[PDB]
This record gives sequence, structure tokens and C-alpha cells, in this order.
Amino acid sequence: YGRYNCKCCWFADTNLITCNDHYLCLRCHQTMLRNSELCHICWKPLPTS
Amino acid sequence: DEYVQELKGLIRKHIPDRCEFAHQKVTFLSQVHPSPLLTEGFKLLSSLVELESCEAHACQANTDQRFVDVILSDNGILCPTLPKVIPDGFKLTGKTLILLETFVRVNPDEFEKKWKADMSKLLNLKHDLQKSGVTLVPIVDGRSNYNNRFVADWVIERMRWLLIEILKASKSMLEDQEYQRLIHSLSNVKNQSLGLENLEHLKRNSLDYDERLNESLFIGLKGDIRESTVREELIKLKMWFKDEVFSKGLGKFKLTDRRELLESLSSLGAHLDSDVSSCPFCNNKLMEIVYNVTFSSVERTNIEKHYLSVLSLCNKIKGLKVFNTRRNTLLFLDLIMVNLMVDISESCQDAIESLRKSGLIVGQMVMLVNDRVLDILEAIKLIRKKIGTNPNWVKNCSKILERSHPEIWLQLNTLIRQPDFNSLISIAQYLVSDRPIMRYSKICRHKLFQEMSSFEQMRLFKTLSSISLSLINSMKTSFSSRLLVNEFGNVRLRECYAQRFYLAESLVGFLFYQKTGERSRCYSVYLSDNGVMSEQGSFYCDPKRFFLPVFSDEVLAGMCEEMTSWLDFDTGLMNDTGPILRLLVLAILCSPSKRNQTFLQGLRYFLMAFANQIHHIDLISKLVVECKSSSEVVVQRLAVGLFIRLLGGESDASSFFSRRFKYLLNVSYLCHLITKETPDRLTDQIKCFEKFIEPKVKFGCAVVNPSLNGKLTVDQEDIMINGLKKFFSKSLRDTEDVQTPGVCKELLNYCVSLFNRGKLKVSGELKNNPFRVVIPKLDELGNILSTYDKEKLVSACVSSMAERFKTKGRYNLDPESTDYLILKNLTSQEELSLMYETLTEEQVESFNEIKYDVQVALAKMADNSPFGVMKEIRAEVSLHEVKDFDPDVLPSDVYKELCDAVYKSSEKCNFFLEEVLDVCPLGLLLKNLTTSSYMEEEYFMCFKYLLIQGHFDQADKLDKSYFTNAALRNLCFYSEDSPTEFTSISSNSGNLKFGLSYKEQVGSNRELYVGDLNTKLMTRLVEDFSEAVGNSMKYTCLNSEKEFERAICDMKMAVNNGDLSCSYDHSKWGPTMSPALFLALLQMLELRTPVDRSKIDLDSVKSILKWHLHKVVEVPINVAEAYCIGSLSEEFFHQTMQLSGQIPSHIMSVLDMGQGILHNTSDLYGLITEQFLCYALDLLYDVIPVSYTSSDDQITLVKTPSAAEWLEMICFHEFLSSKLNKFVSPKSVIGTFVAEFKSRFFVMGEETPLLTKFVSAALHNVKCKTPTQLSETIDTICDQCIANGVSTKIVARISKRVNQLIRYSGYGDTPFGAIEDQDVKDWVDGSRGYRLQRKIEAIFYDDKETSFIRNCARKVFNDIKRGRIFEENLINLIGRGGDEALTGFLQYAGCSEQEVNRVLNYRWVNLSSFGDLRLVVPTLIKTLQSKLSRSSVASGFIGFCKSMGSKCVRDGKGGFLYIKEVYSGINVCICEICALKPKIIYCNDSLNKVSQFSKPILWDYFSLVLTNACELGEWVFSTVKEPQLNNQNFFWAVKPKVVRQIEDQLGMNHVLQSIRRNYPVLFDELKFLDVCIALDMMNENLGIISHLLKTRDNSVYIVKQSDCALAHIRQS
Ligand SMILES: [Zn+2]
Ligand SMILES: [Zn+2]
Repeated sequence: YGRYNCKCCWFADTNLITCNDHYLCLRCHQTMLRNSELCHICWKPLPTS
Repeated sequence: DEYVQELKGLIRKHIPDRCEFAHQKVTFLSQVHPSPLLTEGFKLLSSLVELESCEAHACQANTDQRFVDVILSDNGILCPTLPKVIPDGFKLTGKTLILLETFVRVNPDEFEKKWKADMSKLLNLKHDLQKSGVTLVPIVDGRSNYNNRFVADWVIERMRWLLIEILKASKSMLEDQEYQRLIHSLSNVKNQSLGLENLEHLKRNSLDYDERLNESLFIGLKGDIRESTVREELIKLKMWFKDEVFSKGLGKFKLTDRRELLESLSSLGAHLDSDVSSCPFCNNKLMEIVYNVTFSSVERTNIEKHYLSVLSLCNKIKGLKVFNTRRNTLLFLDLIMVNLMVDISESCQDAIESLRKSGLIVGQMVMLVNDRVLDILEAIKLIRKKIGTNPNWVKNCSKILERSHPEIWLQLNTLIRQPDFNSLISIAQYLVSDRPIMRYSKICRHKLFQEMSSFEQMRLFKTLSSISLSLINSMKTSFSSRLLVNEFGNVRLRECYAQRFYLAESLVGFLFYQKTGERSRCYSVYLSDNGVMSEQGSFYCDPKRFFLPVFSDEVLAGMCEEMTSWLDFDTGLMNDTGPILRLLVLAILCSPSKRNQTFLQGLRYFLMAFANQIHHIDLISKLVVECKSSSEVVVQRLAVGLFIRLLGGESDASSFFSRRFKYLLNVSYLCHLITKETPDRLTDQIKCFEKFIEPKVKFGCAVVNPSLNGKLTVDQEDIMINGLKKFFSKSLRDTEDVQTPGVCKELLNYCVSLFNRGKLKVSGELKNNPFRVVIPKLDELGNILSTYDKEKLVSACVSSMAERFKTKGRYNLDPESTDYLILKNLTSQEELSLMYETLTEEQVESFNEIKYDVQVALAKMADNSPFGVMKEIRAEVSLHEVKDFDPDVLPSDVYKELCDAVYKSSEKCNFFLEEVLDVCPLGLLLKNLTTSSYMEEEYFMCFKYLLIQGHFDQADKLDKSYFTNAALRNLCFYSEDSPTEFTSISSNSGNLKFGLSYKEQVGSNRELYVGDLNTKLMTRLVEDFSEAVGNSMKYTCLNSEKEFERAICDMKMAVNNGDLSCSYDHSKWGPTMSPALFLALLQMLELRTPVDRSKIDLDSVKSILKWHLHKVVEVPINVAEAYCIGSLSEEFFHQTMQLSGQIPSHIMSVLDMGQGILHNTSDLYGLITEQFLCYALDLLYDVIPVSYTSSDDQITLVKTPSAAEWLEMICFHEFLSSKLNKFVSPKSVIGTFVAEFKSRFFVMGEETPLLTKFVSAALHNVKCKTPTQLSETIDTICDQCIANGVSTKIVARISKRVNQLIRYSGYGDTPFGAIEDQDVKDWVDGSRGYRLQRKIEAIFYDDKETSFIRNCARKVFNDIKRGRIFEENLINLIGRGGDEALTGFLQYAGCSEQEVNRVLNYRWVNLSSFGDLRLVVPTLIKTLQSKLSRSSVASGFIGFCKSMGSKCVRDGKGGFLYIKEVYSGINVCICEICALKPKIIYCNDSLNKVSQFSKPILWDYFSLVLTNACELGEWVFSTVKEPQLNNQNFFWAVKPKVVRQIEDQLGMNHVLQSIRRNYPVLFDELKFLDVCIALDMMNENLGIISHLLKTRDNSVYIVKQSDCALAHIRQS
């Protein structure tokens, strides 16, 4: 993996979902599923659970 | 005495024709004695060279060599008591006199430092000679060899080849330092080697000054401190530091507290203090005029072209100056124009309403001449007054246009038709409306910009283009253009200038102004709907700063939509931040001020300081600049009112933070749309000087006038040496006095002694050892005629005219042949107006002074009532003259206006004449020339001529005969200025002068020291020494590209890996550091050479930075008289007047190193100290740092073991560096997310593409030579501009602004022209040679006529390749021309005659056929020579529509013609060939009359294809396959992938492949290279060898998925 911060929001540290090739937090995870299911940071699908 | 018998017989072959060589030889032959033979037998060699400069010019040689006061007393002239100078030749006539000096040097270095002394010693003689009433014309002679005519050039070298031995023997057989400068003067032509060993063979005396230096400048440096003692010292220092100064609250950094910044920014930006209104269109004054024009026109003709045709014939008839003045030559064709208007009312029943009120005449108006609206009743009175003055004005000047004249006209009877004054009263009564009013000096209704739909905002910028175009060609109006009627609350506007601009098919606008030229004006803007007038306002702005938006509505409406589509993640956020940003982008261009440039640049530092984790403490008291007006608030509420909107809301506004950073960074850089121009240059040099002196007198080191040669007095010495030991005080353990320049002397000792041993990451092993035209004055830099040249070309013109009418005896001067000379050597009535009007106003105001003093001097050349006391001289005129001296410099602000009318208007007397006499015999220009301004309406210049008329400016000596410093002036070739024995601080000849100038950067103006000519040759030595030492270093990146590329490649991977990476700066790195620091560093280095392991001597460098310790910074002359009139620099002047009151014109100093002199000698100093400080954190905070350097900005990347607990790491890091006068600027910002280096910002995981520096750099810098060269620069800036991925849609709208700047410019269009439209992928694959094929085959849209030339190219190129010869004799087949070479190739490849019949019928009309376009050999040779050997833009585009729409084409015969004349000779050919593409490709039979230009396009197609197959591919040939959605924001990296069918290393082979092509052009000036090098030399538009010796130079292209996958593909 890369650097230990969220790839989206830059200012979080803890409880991070190991996504495809970049971290992601539970705060900004809710604000991606309502647009679509394809991401908008790496453009490959993600796990839901 | 072994050559003494040879010497008298050697020089007997020079005949004493005159009395100047008879007296020399009889005291030469009568002295066989070597003691005067090298004084009296040696002063003859000057006396033969001095006579050459009196036979060429008009002259009488000086045989007595005597004074000037009694050379004016040989004529009967009262004594002026001049200073004592001696001329080497004069010539007097009447009351003018021609001093001519004579001096000769060989090397240039001590030539210009003789010319600058001679010209100053001559021009400090006029001011005492002016008071006697005679003016001078001074000349000098530059000679770089001996080229005498009176001998035959084969015996004078025998002098200096046989007198060079006689003085060595003469002083060996029988005064100290006056010997070898004579040798360096007498010798042969010096192909002299210049290096660091040149300093070694000097004398090196002492001064009893450098000992009190060395008591202060090398003492503490012992330079061999043991490396086991520094560690225990620094542990005590940190143990002092943390317990002492950090915990009691004096640390310099902090933790950013990320809410307190967005409490601070509101009071930073939202100026709730002042009283501006919220509505944006109200406060500004030009946004209002856009809003008033654009809602009066949106919610809502053969006689016209006849009138404009005779108008454009009047424009050609004006520029000849034939009617002996500039008044009745304008009323004359005013009469012509009003007669041609009144000969329209007798035509159709209605025409002056239905076809003229919709066009060129509004109510009570008429348009004519240069640009003047003349408005009929006033015009009617003037003609009646002129015919009242003269009974029959139009009987001879009616047709003086035949004889002594062009005698080609079309005005049938309007020349002679007397305008019936009893007829124009009806027309003057019919159209009557309110007159134009032009202003100087409550509630709102402006419809709330956010409440407009997304179509009626484009109709702001399409009024902004059309108002900006009428602003720009209000520069083109002719710069003399004096009106016919002259002369502040509100002015009703009688007559004034005018420009026009179309909006729709009935209504137009106008633009009214009074002052022509490039300064600020007082404009007014009108509409004309259907005849009705409606005033819509007034504003006050400046013309040439509006060149940014001239045609670029689609550009600046495509990027305010590109930048918005980055925010498709909060849709409600986008639909609000869209219609607030476009108000900002209007608000910048509609008010270009430096301040709302500087402020928007100041937010790329606020923005790193909020993504990072540590910001410097003082920066919020630096991002504020006070609103000097009430217009820089409405911009500073849409910028800050945007950062409050999307940096931080009170909720969790951190959804997608990366695009937020990108879109705020390209709003911080939205700064750059404003033109860097320095709005006025006398208020720029006050700021430049005030930034120069304030870090200097605060510390106390500036002095007044030094000697400029060697010595300093004692009181001047004391301030220098006290500044020296005050610079080095700064004891190590006091936290006060930390913002003070200088070094801690005990810390620098460790810093150099640890460097001696090999423990720093760099170490001094130092491979390949280092020891291997007009030029202006230095007090006014940045200008274009410095004050020395403005008299030198005067004296050249007077000497050229004084000889021309004494060869025959004309004694009359022609008022164009006296303007023919100056206007020639600065840069037949047609040739004058060809090259008069291609100046700038900065030069027109100089050309007037040159014409002025030349005609006054010519009037004085043959020359051999004051009771107008309306206003008494008693207290006015005499005082003004004395205070202002000469009449020429007299001010006009001393009196009222009407007194200039009444004192001029004395009756006719002996002062005047009549019949202004266009031949004008000499001796009358003091009375003829005044009447020409007595009849033209001007008065003031007539007042100056009337005043300058009426007398209103008023044996021991033989031991001294050896060359001593009293015996300097005996010779011209003595070379008095020669370097002979350097001293502790000087060089016995000069003292390293400079001069001041600014650089015009974006935010803050950078100063720049222009240096003299000795100073460059003494600076390049030191600079290449440091380039040699820093070549063997490992961490700088200033000159080497490779290490900079390694630093960027490290920074990418080390941001992504959890580092803590900083981004520093150094505040005033220029004017703080000093050469004495570089001395104290260069004393104790070792630098052991790898060839010979020893300690080299650096004494030739240690004894030349002492020269840079004592520089002489001038003051500019443009600031010494504006501070004299009336601000701590002003106090520095006005306390140095209460000393001895001489002006402070020189500042010897201690601490400057101006930015751009000693540049690489701080590139190492910014590296040694950085490695010391980067060792200070490997040892006291157990990490492993690494610190790069670009001499002004740094980045010290830091790894951490195993998140900002370690402020102690960083706040200590500043605290040592301030001990070495490397300060950390408050612009610095350190954290772990954003980091910068030379403005290339590296955000996490990516790079920010930074869209708005490239488009803002390509909208400007349109430099015009030819309309093919201008489609090279902007094509290249489009090639770089896709490497950061702007779009293609922004790329294809720069490439119609660049096309319509041409299609407006007279040139018309041509199939190459500007670069193409609809470009998608080919920026990745291929240079400019590829895109033209996609442009040409875009015309043939059916693709059925270039298919055959592609098939013939498939026949040819497979045959011309290797393994076969197949006509390698094509070197002569190309040179037949262009039109028939394809007629060879096609029947070579083989077809009928009918194929050539259906191919050669296509022809494109060219303009650079025989010669190329002229406006005042291919480009191949000038392209190769640069591999062989080594003003405001909006006034440099007007010269591309003023000297191009006039005569600029050339034919094969001797001659020139117009462009409209060529396009008038082409017919209409509707039969399907002209109907392919209109106005671009023609038929063959439509080119009958003009038939000598037309090449085919198809030959150019074939030559481009055989160029491209050489350069790449074997796939340019195929027919285009028709192309193949992903998200709009998925951009990714591609590589070029080119297949090149040559072999590389072409650095020399292009030179060896012109012998087979053209031998004499090479005389005077591989496997497949040769067959497509003769396909390049026959035209210009091809460009191979510029693209094969270089490479593609980006190779890392990054593009969108939606604009890299959507494209075509062309496989094989
Ligand atoms: Zn997040
Ligand atoms: Zn993703």
C-alpha cells in the first residue's frame, strides 16, 4: 500500500477500509455510493462490506 | 643602440607635404641621441595618425596645440573664461565650431573607458560656452588599428616591431610602473589570452589599509577545528536552547490551529471597515459601461463603400506633406469630403438617412482624415473664414496636385467645386440632436448578476472584445495629428477623435477621446441605434493594458467552464461557485491593477499554510495590502468570499479535498491575466531605489562620492571598517539581535573546518581544475536613447550636411533632406512616410529634439523690440530662463494660456516673412521657420523661436620627457587607462562601476544591476570559477538539468511515503549578503586537485572578490531630480545636503551582491552551509535528512524514525541559520502534504496541472515579424500547453485568436496560416511538419484529389530508400522552381498528360514568392549558425497592422507594391474549383492578370509528405480510419512512441551535406539525409533540421481519457 492517510479527505488517521489501491475512511464512504458504484479516485470498483 | 642606424633610413618614405611634418623631421634627423629619440622621435607616430582624422572630416589641423579660450579670441568674441582643455583639431565657421578629438586603442576594454571620458569632458564645456552665445558640435573617433593613407601600411609595423627592442636596451644600458603599459599599448594586434593567470604578472603593492582589514577579516578563522569537539559544543548549545528560549515563548513557528486561520481570513479580506456597496457593477466605472452597452442592444450600400473608398484615397493623399503646412492641407480635403457628402443629397430621394444615419454620420456629425469627427456647423464656419482670408483659395491649390505632385487622382469636380454655403444650411438644419458630452470628475438597479440565465453572460464578453478592439486601435492614430480647433467640469465635445465598433446590423458604437498616444486618457462611449444618440457614460483607463481580451471571448469563456467542471462531486456547490467565479474573471480584466494582481498571487502561500502543519508566525501581517481605491475591494470580496465558501464550512467540508486544492490553486494563479508592464516608469525607479537603500542605511554603511581610482580618505575609511567589524559581531548565545545581517564568527569556523575533513555529504575533490556597436552610459538604464547618443548623431548629421553643400555651393537646405539623414541612421516623399510612421512615441519625442537642435545649429552656422510687457519680465521670463537655463527646457506651467496667444501676436517686423519658401536658402531659418508656426495655429513653439531669436540665452625637462604621469596627454596611443599595478581594493584604472534597472516580474519588481564592460570581463572569471567548483559538487541544481531532474524524481516518491518535507525561502537573499563573507569562506578551503594532490592557491580569486567588496553602485538620473523637488530614502538625501551639498551619485558599500552578478558564488555558499545544517539534525535529533538547493529556494526532506511533536526539530533549524545571514522568509511554509520548488507543486499522488499560467502566457506574447514566424511561437506554446493537459477545446480557441489577429491584419488567409482546428491526438505524435497535412487534407473533404499524390509518394519513397539508387541526381531537378518539379516527378512515376492537367490546375495565391515581406538566402543558414557559433506588446502589434497594410510586398524586378492592388486582380471562377473552399483555393484561368505568384498546394503536400516519411512513420500515407464514454476527469500518462527512419548524432553531418548542394553559400557564410535536405532549402515553411538535431523535449504527455481514446488511428 501507499501512505497511511485517506486518499480522499487527507485529514484522518483511523479505522480505514483497505480498498483497491488506496485507503478510504468511513466518513467519506457514504458520499460516494449515492452517485454511483464506480469510484471517482481510481476508477475501478470497490468492496461494499 | 643597435637599431639606431636603421631607424632614420627606415622612415624616410613619408613625404612632408605640409608644415606639420617638416618641423618634426629637422629636429628628428638632427638628434643622433637615444635620450630624446624615444620622446621627440616617438611623438611623430601620434602626429601621423592624428592627421587622418582631419582629412576625412571637415577640419583644420592644430599645429600649435593651444587653448580654446583664445582660439575663440582669434575671432572677435568676448571672453567666456572656459575651462582649460586642448583639442587635437578644430574647425570654426560663423558662430558654430567643430571640435574633433583623436585617440586610438586596440583592445575594447580600455577603449570605451576612454570614449566615456572624452564625451563627458566635451559635454562639460557647453554650459560655459553657451553663455558666450556659440554652440558646439563635438565628435570622437573610434579606431581599433592603424589604417593611415599617407604611408603604405608596410613601414608602420616596422616601427613597433623595431622600437619595441630599443627601449628595453635603452633602459638596460643606462620610471617604475610607467613602462609596461607602454608595451601593452605599442604592441601588435592582440589575439590575447585572458584568464586567471593574467592577474599574476602585476606588481602587487600595498596601501597601509589592508592591515586594518586583516585585523578584522581573517582573525577568528583557524579552519582546523578537531571534529571530536564540535559535538560536545552543540550538545551544550541545544541544552541551552531548549531550557532557555523555547519554553518562555520566543519560538518562531507554531502548529497552524486550523480554525483560527478561517476566523482570521474574514477580517483579512471582507473589508467591513470601509463603505463600499455590495453591488459589483456600481463601484467600478467600466463594468458599468459594459452593463449599459450590453442591455441597450440585446433585449431589443453602394454609396457607403463609395464614401469609404474616397476616404481611403484621402488616407493615401495625406501622407506626402505637400501644401507647405499642416493646416490648410487638412481643411482642403475637409472641403473635398464635405463636397462629396453634399453630392449625395442630389442623388436618390433618400440616402443621407436610410444609408448614412445607419452608418458613418450621426446627428450633426461627419467622419474624416486620420480619425476626426468634425460635426458640421463649426466646420462650415472655418471654410468661410478661409475663403474670406483668401479671395481665390481654390484656383492653384485646386490642381497643384498635378505639377510637382502625384498627378494621379480620382476627385472629379470636388477638388474645384466651391461648397455652396447657401445649400448646406438645409442639411445642417435637417439632422439635429444633442451634442456629444464627455465628463470629467444614487439608488441602484443593476439586476443582480447571479440572477441571469446562462446565455446572457456571454453577451458581456462579446461587448468586452468589441470595446477592447476600439481601445487598441486608438493607438494606431498618427502620433503628430494636430487638430484644427484647440481648447474642467463637463466638456461639450466639438471635435475629437473617434473609433467605431459594430454590434448588430443597424446600430453601432463610438469611442471619443482627445489625447493620442500611449498615456492615460479620458474616454467617452456612445451608441447610435438607428440615428438617435444616447449618452452612456465616461471612464478613465489606460490603453495598452487591455490587450489580453482582444479576441478571446471563446478562450476566457472556455476556461471559466473548464475550471468549473472539476466540481461534479457536490452539484449544489458547483451551481453556486460557477456564477460567482465568472464575475471575478470579468472583474480582473475590467480593472487591471497591480494590487489585485499581487493579492491573488498572495494566496498560493495562504493555501500551503492550511494544507500543511506548521506556518511561520508573521505571515498574516503580510498578505494584506490596503485598498488605495474603491475598486480593489469588489475583487477582494470575491476571492476571500470564495475561500470562505469552499476551504472550510462549519460542517465537514472535506469531501474530495484534492480537486479543492487544484481549483483554489488555479484561482490563486488567476492573477496572471494582468500584463506585467510597470504602469509608469518614473514611479518605478523611486520604488527600485527605495528598495535598494533601506537595508543599507538601517545598518549604517552607505557613503557618498568616492574617488573611483584607488584611494579612500580617513573618515570614509572609518565607516567602512566599522561596518566591517559590526557585520561580524553577533555572539552566539543571545536570542536578541537575530534580524540583523552578518555571521557568527565562531560558528562559521566549525562550518568550514568540518568541511575540510570528509564528513559532509559533499567534499572538495574538485575535478578538472579551473585555472585554464553602441554601448550606453551608466546613469539611465532601461531607456532607448541615452543622452550621449542624442548629441552624437546630431554632430554626425551636421558634419554630413556641412560637406554636401560646400562641394558645389547650393547654400539651401531642403525640409525633407534635412529629415532624411536622422530618420535614416536611426532606423522621395514615399520612403519617408514608409519609415517615419514605424516608430513609437518614446522615439517621436526624441526625433523632435534632434530636428530642433540640428536646425538651430544650422541656423547659427551662417548667422553673423523686447517691449512686450503685458506680463513683466520684471518677475517672470528672465527668472524662468535663468532657473531653467536654455529656452529648449523652459516649462509651460509658468503662465496662463491666452498670454501665449497675445505675446506671440505682435505685428510683422524683421522677425518674420511671408511665402514660407519650401526651398529655404540658409540664413533665414531664424525667420522663415517661425512663420510656419505663425500660420499654423500653435503658439508656444513660436514663443520659443521668438525668444531664441532675440539674443535671450546670454636638464629637468628631458628627465620629465620620459613617460611620466605628467606626460600622459602627449600621445593618443599612450593608453593612460591601462591595468598596471593592482592594489588592495582597486585595479589602477577602474573601480567596478554598475547602474540600476528593474526587471518587471509578476508581483514585486526585482532589481538588476547592469554592468559596465570591464566589470563583465572581471565577473565572468569568478563566475566560471564557481561554475568549476560547483560542477564537482553533488547537490546544487542551478546550471545542471540532470540534478534538478533527480531532485524532482526523489520528491515524487518521497511525498507518497510519509516523509516530512519542507519548502523554504530566504528573505532578501540579494541585498543582505556581502563579498566579505565570501572572502572569509574562501580563506580556509583546501580543494585538493585529483591530478596533483596538493593545496591549490586561490590568490587570483582572493584578490578579485576584494574588488567586488568595493563596488560603486550609481544612482539613476531619472530619480535624482524627482527627489530634488519635494520615504526614508528621501530623508537620506535631505540629510546629506546639510553636509557638503554635492548630490549623492555614488554609493560604495559593504553588503549588496545584487541579484545577477555574483550568482554562482553563492550557489556554493548555499550548499556548504546547508550541508552543515543538514548535519546538525543527523546528530542531535537522530534522523537522516537530505537538503537540495537552487540558490534562493530550498527543500530539506526529512525522514522520521518509526504528528508534529517535533517543532523542536524545526524551530532550532531556523535558529542556527540566522547566525549565518541565511534568514528564513515569512513566506515559508512547512508540513507534510504540499511542497514546492521553483513553482512546481507536488500534491500527494499526483501533480497539479496548473491550467492558468500556460493559457495566460499564450494569450500574451504575440511577437510579430512575419505571419509564418508567428505561427511558430504559438504552435510551440500549444505543444507545451498540452503536456499539462489543458484540453483540446482551449487549444482550438487560441488557434482562432491567432488566426483572426491575422485575418484582421490585412494579410488575408492562406492554406498554411495559423495552425489547424479539430486537433485531438497528433500533439502526441508529431511536430509542426505533421499538422499541416491534416490541415491541407481538411480542405479536400471528399479526399479524392490528394489520394493520387499520396499514391505517387508510395511509388517514390520505397524507391528512394536504401539498397537501390533510383535518381540520387535530384539536386538539380528541384532547383528549376516549384511549379514544374512535380511535372517532372509525376511523369517520372508515370501517368498521362491528363493527370498533370487535373493536378497542376490547383494554385494557392502566395505572397512571399520572389522575395519575402518587408517591414522596417533561406532561414536555413541562420538556423545552422546558432548551432555553429554558441517594449509593450500592445504597441508591437500595431506595427503589424500599420507597416503591413501599406506597401510590403516585393517583386522579382526592382520595386514594391500593395496587397489590395494584388487582390484587385483576381476574377470570379464559380465552376466548382473556386467552389471547393471559398477565397483560399482558386482556379487557373482566374489567375490571368496576376500570374507570377501561384504555386500549387499539391507540390507543398508532396514535399511535406516526403519530409515526414524521412522524419517518422511509414504510416502518414494511409487514408484516415474513422475513430472508435469514460469519465470526463480520468487523465493519465502517455509516451510519444515515434518510429524514426534516420540514425541519430546529426551534430556535424548537416554541415558536410551542403557541398553537394551549394558551395559558395557555404564558402562565404549520412544514409538518407541528402534527398530530403534539398526539399527544405527551396522554401521556409518546412523545418526539418530544427527538429532532427534536438528531440521532442517533453516526452511525458498526460491527457484525458475522453480526449486520448476518442481520436482516430492510422495503422499500416
Ligand atoms: Zn475521507
Ligand atoms: Zn477508488
